[PDB]
Amino acid sequence: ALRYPMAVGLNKGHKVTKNVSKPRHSRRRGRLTKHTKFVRDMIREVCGFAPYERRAMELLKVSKDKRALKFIKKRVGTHIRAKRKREELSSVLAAMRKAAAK
Amino acid sequence: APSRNGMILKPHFHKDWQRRVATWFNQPARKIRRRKARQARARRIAPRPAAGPIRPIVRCPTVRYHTKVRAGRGFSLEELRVAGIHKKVARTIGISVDPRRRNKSTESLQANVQRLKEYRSKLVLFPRKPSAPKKGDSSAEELKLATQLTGPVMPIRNVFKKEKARVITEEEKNFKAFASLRMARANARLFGIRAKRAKEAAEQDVEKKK
Amino acid sequence: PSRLRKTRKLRGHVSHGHGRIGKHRKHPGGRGNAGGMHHHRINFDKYHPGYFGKVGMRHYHLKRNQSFCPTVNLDKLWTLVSEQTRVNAAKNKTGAAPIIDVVRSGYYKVLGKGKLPKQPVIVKAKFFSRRAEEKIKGVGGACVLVA
Amino acid sequence: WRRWHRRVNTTQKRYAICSALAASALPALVMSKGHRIEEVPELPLVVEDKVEG
Amino acid sequence: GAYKYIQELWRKKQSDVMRFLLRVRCWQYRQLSALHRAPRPTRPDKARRLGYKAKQGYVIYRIRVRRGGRKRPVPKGATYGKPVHHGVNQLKFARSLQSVAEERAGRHCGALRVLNSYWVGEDSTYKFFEVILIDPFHKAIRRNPDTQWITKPVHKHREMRGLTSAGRKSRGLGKGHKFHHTIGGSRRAAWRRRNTLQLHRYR
RNA sequence: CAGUAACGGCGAGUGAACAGGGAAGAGCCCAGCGCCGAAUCCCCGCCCCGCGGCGGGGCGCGGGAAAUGUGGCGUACGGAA
RNA sequence: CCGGCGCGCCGGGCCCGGGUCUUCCCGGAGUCGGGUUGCUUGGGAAUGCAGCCCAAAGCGGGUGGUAAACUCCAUCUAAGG
RNA sequence: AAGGAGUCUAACACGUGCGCGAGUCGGGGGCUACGAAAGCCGCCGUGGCGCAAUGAAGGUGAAGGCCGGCGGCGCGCCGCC
RNA sequence: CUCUAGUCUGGCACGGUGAAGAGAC
Ligand SMILES: [Mg+2]
Ligand SMILES: [Mg+2]
Ligand SMILES: [Mg+2]
Ligand SMILES: [Mg+2]
Ligand SMILES: [Mg+2]
Ligand SMILES: [Mg+2]
Ligand SMILES: [Mg+2]
Ligand SMILES: [Mg+2]
Ligand SMILES: [Mg+2]
Ligand SMILES: [Mg+2]
Ligand SMILES: [Mg+2]
Ligand SMILES: [Mg+2]
Ligand SMILES: [Mg+2]
Ligand SMILES: [Mg+2]
Ligand SMILES: [Mg+2]
Ligand SMILES: [Mg+2]
Ligand SMILES: [Mg+2]
Ligand SMILES: [Mg+2]
Ligand SMILES: [Mg+2]
Ligand SMILES: [Mg+2]
Ligand SMILES: [Mg+2]
Ligand SMILES: [Mg+2]
Ligand SMILES: [Mg+2]
Ligand SMILES: [Mg+2]
Ligand SMILES: [Mg+2]
Repeated sequence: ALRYPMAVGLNKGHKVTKNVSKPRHSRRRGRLTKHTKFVRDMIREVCGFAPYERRAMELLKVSKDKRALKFIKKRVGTHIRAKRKREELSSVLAAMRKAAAK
Repeated sequence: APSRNGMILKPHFHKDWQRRVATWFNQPARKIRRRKARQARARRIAPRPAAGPIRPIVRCPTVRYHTKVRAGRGFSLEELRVAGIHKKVARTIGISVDPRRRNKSTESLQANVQRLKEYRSKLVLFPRKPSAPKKGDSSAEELKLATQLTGPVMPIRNVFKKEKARVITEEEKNFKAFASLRMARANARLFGIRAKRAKEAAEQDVEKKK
Repeated sequence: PSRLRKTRKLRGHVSHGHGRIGKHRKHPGGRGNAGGMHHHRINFDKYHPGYFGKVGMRHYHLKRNQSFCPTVNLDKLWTLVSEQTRVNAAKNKTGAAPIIDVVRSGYYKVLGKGKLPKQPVIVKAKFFSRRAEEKIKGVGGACVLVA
Repeated sequence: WRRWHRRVNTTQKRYAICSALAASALPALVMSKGHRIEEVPELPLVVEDKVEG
Repeated sequence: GAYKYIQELWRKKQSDVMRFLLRVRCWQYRQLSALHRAPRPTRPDKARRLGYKAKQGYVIYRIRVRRGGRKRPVPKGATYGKPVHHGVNQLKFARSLQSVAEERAGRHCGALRVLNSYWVGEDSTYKFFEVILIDPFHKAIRRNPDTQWITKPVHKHREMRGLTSAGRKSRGLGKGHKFHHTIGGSRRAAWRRRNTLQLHRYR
């Protein structure tokens, strides 16, 4: 078959050789280090928990996950941040169980 | 009141436009001032080129201009690293550098590397001490023939590859260009819904086995 | 040249070309496009049909550069290359066909309107229309797509 | 901000230069400008290059 | 380093320790005057991040401003005009309370220069900010080439010309499609160029 | 670009930005994170010089600032050992 | 008369780099963001600014000009100068 | 007696004169007393307008006829070289 | 007709320390 480069379609565009470079160092940001993770959870046992997430853990303990998601969404804003907060706020709930189980 | 036939015009003269009127009676005065400043700068950098540092080979985005080529702001760090030029020394010998640029392609990268090599071959470098020559610099016979360049350094010119009149083959006579354009447009438009319908067809028919 | 204007011939005439009964008052019908619905409706409908109302979809961040597609018809296809490109293929005997790159001349889509001279072509274009490719195939030729 | 300046097409400026130059090699047209050229030997009056010195 | 711990410590303002400290400090600053000198920065890591260096000539002033919107200063009702401009109660000031606090510090201390400011507490009726001030005529600032830019007469009353961070946030400047209306020097600079008719010689 | 996309009793009217061609073109520094004996800064007394934009070196078991953090390396283009 | 452009000398500083591996380290919080209110913008289910309330995260966050969920991409690194 | 009232700028329409002509235009920039003028640039024609329209939009985008051979329909038609 | 000072009323925040009791799912 005779194929040609096209400006439309599923594989449109001029054809070049994509070289591979090192990833840009501005893109690194947001990654945890072993030291800042230690600092943040160190501040976590020193401080404790906020009053709204203390209520949300009580909501997640009785397995009302949808109401816990809606409460966290109304309290902090967006659905993505609500899901990310609920996942860590249930992982700490599971961590408190395996510490007191044995 | 409108006349018989004409345009509906909307003149934007409802504010106090007469206060902010910019007249151009100092245009031939600013042209002389810019020319005198340009010549004073050209005399200040006496063997250095009057345009400044060399600008790289750069493609234009935004499909109206993607066939043209242009002078960019600076050579990228990948280009300088392949060419073997340190980024804090390149600005001292008239190489324009910006660190924001990326290199998605290979052909433009190697074109700018060749651009750096050909400028490095043309660079006539004076010793830092005029009374005593150094290692990586030009000899005394080139410094006395060293002049000042006028215009941009290595000017950027759009080249087109000339092609022979070729004998048309039978498979080039069978290529349907408009049919290929229409079917490629349809296959780009209908790609997601075809995959979702195939997923539903594979999901409804796997319920039969279980 | 104010000496050629109508004002110099209107000195001595009292109303200055503007009428004794209906004077040259300031704005006797409103300012600008006033009363397009009400008292200039007959002019606005007899000369500007369609001026009031909403038609079609909105597009918020429209940039004109995305839909840039300049067109050339096939009656201008042979003007993009030189004359000695055209006459050498006419005097040519091996059947080699010259290549016309319309993207180099600054055109994206080739439409087919006029005639083509009876000689083979290889037209490289970003887009083609159907009658444009059939008029090239009928004279005997290639329609090469480029991106 | 009155329009003081006018722009003229380059081809018309050159055309007027050609028309003014071609009229300077004619007898009656330079006489009718009033120039006293009754004893001038040739109307395209061309001299040698040491005049610049 | 301890500064990273204090920084992550101040991000947990809903914790018991920080709600105790913020409440007792807000009570303490509520008993003082509306503007007074702090002997040292209350929040040292954040003062350090904003540009405070603990050396001679760097001054910290603590200041409180009243909260709420901006009532229009007009007699009883009676803001005379069309119904668009009858609004008096629910109007809002275009500049932040931190920017008000910076200029209230900088006007009372006119011999110094405002560098930055930070929040240290609030309640229903007051917000408390601490302002970093630099003496431009102390020799520790004059002879340090890193911080001798502030001594220049260009930087007189940055907090009044909106060149600090807090007053800078209210001008709507920045790079992008969201800040088209301040292309140029500022919002008024964009307006001048867009509403200036360019009348050329040859048109 | 453009009186355009858009806003507007979608009426009167208002109304940018990107790409492109030029004028000019120059880039950088902290905090943090770390390592160096605070390795840093200011003032007063004396000696000589400069001295009309108050500076330079030498002394002072002289005084302070600063460990609730000054200076050197180092900043997102990565950096340090 | 003033200043620039230079040379020699004295008294000082500064005691310096590049490349390939290996081991480490890396970020600005009542701030982002969400709701609501008012002004503003061409910005239209909210362009920008501000008051009040809520209030973060770290394969994170912002942007991707129609609100929302899922999934990929692309592009920067805000709240210091 | 003196002064005293359809002006100037922008936009549009139509007519008229000039130049070039499917092109045309340097207005912005640059080069080189009157002269702040004039001249020049063409890989400075970017860009504007014209050379293509239509649809809300995805999009599409400006004569055909005869003959021979082949295939199908039941002498004509369709498709195919 | 369309708004507005002031005023009445509800919610959130400043805004805590305990005792009882009545509650809905
Ligand atoms: Mg009339
Ligand atoms: Mg009459
Ligand atoms: Mg009259
Ligand atoms: Mg009349
Ligand atoms: Mg009338
Ligand atoms: Mg009448
Ligand atoms: Mg009138
Ligand atoms: Mg009526
Ligand atoms: Mg109004
Ligand atoms: Mg136009
Ligand atoms: Mg209406
Ligand atoms: Mg407006
Ligand atoms: Mg641009
Ligand atoms: Mg340039
Ligand atoms: Mg340090
Ligand atoms: Mg940066
Ligand atoms: Mg903000
Ligand atoms: Mg207002
Ligand atoms: Mg408005
Ligand atoms: Mg997306
Ligand atoms: Mg969308
Ligand atoms: Mg910054
Ligand atoms: Mg910045
Ligand atoms: Mg008179
Ligand atoms: Mg005409």
